[PDB]
Amino acid sequence: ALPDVRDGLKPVHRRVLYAMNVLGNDWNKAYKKSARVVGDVIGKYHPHGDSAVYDTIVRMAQPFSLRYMLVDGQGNFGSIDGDSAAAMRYTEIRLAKIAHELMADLEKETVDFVDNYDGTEKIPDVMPTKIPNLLVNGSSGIAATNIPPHNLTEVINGCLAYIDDEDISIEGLMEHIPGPDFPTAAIINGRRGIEEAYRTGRGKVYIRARAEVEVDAKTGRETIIVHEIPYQVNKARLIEKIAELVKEKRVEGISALRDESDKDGMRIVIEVKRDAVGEVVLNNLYSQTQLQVSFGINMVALHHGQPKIMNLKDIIAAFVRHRREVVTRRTIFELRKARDRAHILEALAVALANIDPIIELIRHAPTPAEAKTALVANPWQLGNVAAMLEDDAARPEWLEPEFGVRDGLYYLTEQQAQAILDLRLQKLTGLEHEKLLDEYKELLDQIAELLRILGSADRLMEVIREELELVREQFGDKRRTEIT
Amino acid sequence: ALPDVRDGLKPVHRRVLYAMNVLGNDWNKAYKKSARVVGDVIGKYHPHGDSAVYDTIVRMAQPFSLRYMLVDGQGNFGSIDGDSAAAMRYTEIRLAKIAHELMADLEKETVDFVDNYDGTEKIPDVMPTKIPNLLVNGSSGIAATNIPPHNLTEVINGCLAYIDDEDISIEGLMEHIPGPDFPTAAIINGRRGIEEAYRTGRGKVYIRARAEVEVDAKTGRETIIVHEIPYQVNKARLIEKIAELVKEKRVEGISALRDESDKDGMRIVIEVKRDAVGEVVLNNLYSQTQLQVSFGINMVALHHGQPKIMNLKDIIAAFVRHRREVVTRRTIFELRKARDRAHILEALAVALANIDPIIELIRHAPTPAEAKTALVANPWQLGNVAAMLERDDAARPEWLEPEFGVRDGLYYLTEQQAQAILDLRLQKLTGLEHEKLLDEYKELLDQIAELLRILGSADRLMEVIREELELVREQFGDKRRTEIT
Repeated sequence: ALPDVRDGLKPVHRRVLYAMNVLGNDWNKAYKKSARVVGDVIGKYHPHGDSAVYDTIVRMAQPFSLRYMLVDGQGNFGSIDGDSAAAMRYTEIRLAKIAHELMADLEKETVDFVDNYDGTEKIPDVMPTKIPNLLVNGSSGIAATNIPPHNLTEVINGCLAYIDDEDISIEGLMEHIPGPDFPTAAIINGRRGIEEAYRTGRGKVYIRARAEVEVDAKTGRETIIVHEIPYQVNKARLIEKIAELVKEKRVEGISALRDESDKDGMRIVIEVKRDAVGEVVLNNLYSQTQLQVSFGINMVALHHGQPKIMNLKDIIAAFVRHRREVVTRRTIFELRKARDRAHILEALAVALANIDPIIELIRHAPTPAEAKTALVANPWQLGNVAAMLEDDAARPEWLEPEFGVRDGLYYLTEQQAQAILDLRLQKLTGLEHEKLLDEYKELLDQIAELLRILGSADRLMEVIREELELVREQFGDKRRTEIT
Repeated sequence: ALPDVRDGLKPVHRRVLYAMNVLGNDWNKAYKKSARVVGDVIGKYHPHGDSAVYDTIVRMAQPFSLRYMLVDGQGNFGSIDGDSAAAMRYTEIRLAKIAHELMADLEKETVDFVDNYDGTEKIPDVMPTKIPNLLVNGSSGIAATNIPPHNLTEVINGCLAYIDDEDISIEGLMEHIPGPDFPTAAIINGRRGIEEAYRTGRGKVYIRARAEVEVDAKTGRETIIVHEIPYQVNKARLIEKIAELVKEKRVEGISALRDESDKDGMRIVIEVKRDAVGEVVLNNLYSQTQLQVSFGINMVALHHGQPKIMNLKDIIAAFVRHRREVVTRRTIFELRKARDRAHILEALAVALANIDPIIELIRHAPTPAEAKTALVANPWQLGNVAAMLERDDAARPEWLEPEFGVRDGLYYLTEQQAQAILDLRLQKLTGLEHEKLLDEYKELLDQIAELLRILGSADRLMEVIREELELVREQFGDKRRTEIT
C-alpha cells in the first residue's frame, strides 16, 4: 500500500494507532503490554498475523527507524545490528506524545470513517493530523515509494512559508527545508539530487557515514573511527562485509576491526597498518561498502485516492488543505454540539422552573410514553428563566420553527421531554440546578465565538497557523544529518 | 498441561471459551469472525501466537474431533483428510449451545478467578460446568494423558447412579457407561481393556474401522468398502499407506483403491483382484494399517492442583463434588444479590410513598451530599407500603446493622439507599414504572425463601443437582455411535 499524502500512514499504521487511541493507551498513562494492543488490532482492524502487526509496532518505536517515534516503547525493541525485539507479551508500549497530535480531534467529525473488515466497527480513512507526518517520518514500499524523513522544525517553517505565499517557489521552500534529516544522522552528499527530488518528486542522493582518521600522538599509528552510518544500514552486516573484504584482500591496509559501540553511542574502530595510509583505506571503504549508499528519492503517495508522484510543494499544499478541511469541520462540529446541548439545557431549565407542575404531570402519567405526550401537548411558562432564554443563534439548524421559545412560552420536542424524564432527583438540588444554568450561559458565549470564527477567513487561517507554530514549539528539535 | 478433572479443560481452551463468553458470542446471536475472538484471546488471556489460539478454536468446532463440539463454526474448518481451516478473518464462530452449560453461572461467584498474564484481567481457574466434559469430550497430551470421549446420556446416567448410591461399584457404573463413544463411530474391540481402564485408570483397547466385503451379483467380483475409521486417523494418510503397501507388495490382492467419500458420508473403495479372497485382503489390511489402532487409555488429570491417575468412579465423584460446590456458591451469591436488591427496592418504595416531602427536602438541599445527609438523618413513614414491608427479617442483608431498615413502623435509610433515591430518574414516578418496582420486590421475597430452603437442606441441594443433570440429559443427550465388541 502507498501512504496517504495527508497523514503519511498506510492502513496498517493507521489501524495500530487508532487501536491505541481507542484503548486509551495514552502518553501519560501506564504502559500496556504490546500483546494487548496486538490482540485489539488483530480482532477489530487488521486480521492478518500477530507478527506483522507486532513488527509495525516495533518499527514505530525504534529511534533508529523513525525520525519522530509514534510509539513510546519500554523493553527490548531490537537494535541497529538487527537483533529481534522481545516477544509481545514482554514489551510495553503507549502512544508517543507526538502521536496524539496525529490524532487530535478524531472525535470531532473531522475525518471520514470507513467500515472495518467485517462491518462491525468504524476506522478513520485518514488521521486529522497536526503533524506533516509523511515528510517528517518518510515512507518506503517496494511492491513503489521512497520518501526520506525530514526535520519537523524545518517542515513546519516550510508550511508556514507556503501559507504566507501560495506562489512560493521550490527554491523559496528550500530556504526552510534544505533536505532530508535521518534519525541516524550521517551526511548527505548531492545537493542537486535533493533539489531535483523536491522539484520533480524524483532524485538520487548519496548518504555517507561520518568517519574520521585519528593519529596516535605517541606512535603515529592511524585509526578510522566510524561515528554514524547511513539510514537503514545494519551495523553488524556492515562490519561483516568489511571483514570479508579484508579476508579477500579487496581492501588492504586494515590491521584490526572492532565494534566498540554501546548504549552511549556508535563507535566502529578500524585500525590501519603502519605501511598504509588511513585516508586511502577509508576512501576504499566508501567505494566498496555501505559506508556510502544511494537513496533514490521517489515521492509517491495517495492523493484523492490515486497514486501520484508529488513534488515538495504538492506535498505541503496537500497537508495545508487537509488542515483547512479538519479545522473547518471541527469548528462546525463544535457549533453543532454546543447548539444541541444548549437545546437540551433549555428544556431542563424550563422544567426546573416549573418543577411542581412537572412532578404532578409525571406522577399522574400511567407510563413514560403518556408523560412525554403530556409534556409536549402544551407549552410551558418560562418563569425566572425568561431573561436567560429570550438571537436565534443557539437554535439547532435541524429544529423546526414550531419548537422552542415562542411568544413567552416554551414548546418542547419529544427528545427534550425524554431528557426531562431522564433527569435524576439530585439535579433538583441548588448547586446542581445552578451548574446547569451556568453551563447554558457558557454555551451561548462559546456559540457566539464559534460563529465569529466561521464567519471570518482570517480567523480560521489563524487557527491553522497557530496550531503549526505550536507543534514547532512543542516537538521541533535539532537537525541531525549534515547536508553537503 | 493436564486437563482439570472438573471441567476437562486445559488453560488454553478455558481462555478461548471465557473470551467468547465475555464477548457475548452466544449460541443465539449472530456469528462473529474468528479473528475477533482470536484477537481478544491474544490480547487479554493467551499472548502466544494467533495460529495456536486459532488451532484451538478450530479443533473445538470440528465434528470429527469433538464428541460434543464446544464451538459452532460456519465456513471451512478443515477435514478428516487433514485440510487446513480457512484463515481466521474468513471463518465465523459462536458458542455451541452445550458450551453455555459448561459456563453456566460463571457470573455468580461459583469458581475462583486468577490473574491473567499482565495482572489487568481475571480468568476463571475452572469452569462451573453442568457437563462432565472430561469424560464426554476426552483429552490427550504427550508432554501424559489419554482419555477417550464418551456418550453424554451414558455419562449423566452414571453420575445419577453415583448420586443415588455413593458405594456403587465400577461394575455398577458400567451398566450405565459400557465404554467410550467416538465422534467418528467405528468399533471398539477389547471389553476387558475397558474394564481395566475404568477400574485402574489405565487399559489398552483397539479401535477398528467398519468395513465390509461386497460381492457383485452379476460378476462375482469382490470390493471392500470402508464406512467408518478409527478416531484420530487421517483418511488421506490411511489411503496413502495402503497404496504404499500395495506398491511394495506387502499387501497383495488389491486391483484398485479410490476415495468416494463426499458430503453424504465416508466411502473408501478397495477393489479385490479376481484371484484373491476379499476377507483375507481385509484381514491383512487390519493387521498392517490404521484400519485398526491401539488406544492406550491413561486417565490422568489435575485433581486438587496435582496430577493424578483416576479411575472412572474417581472422575465421576470429582464432577459431582464440583457440582455441590458450584451450586452451594451460586445459592449463596444469589441470596446476597437478592437481599441487596430488595434492600434498595425498600428505599425506593418508601421514597415513592413519601414523594412530596422527599422533593421538598431535595429542593432545599444545596448539594447532593447535604440531601443525602437530610434523607438519612430522620426516619420515614411507610404509608401504603407498610404491609408489603413489615409482613421475618429474611430479606435483610447480613451486613446491615440493626439501626437501619424497618423499625417500629418507620424506615431508617442508609447512605447508599439515600444515594439510590437521589439517582432515581423522574420517569420512575409514573404508574407503570412505580408498579414494576413493587412487583420486583415481591418476586424477590419469594426467591429469597426458596434459596434459604436450598441452603438449609443437603437433600434439597442434591435435588437441585440431580434435576440439572436430568435436564442436561434431556436437552443434549444423543445416541451412541461406536459399537463395543
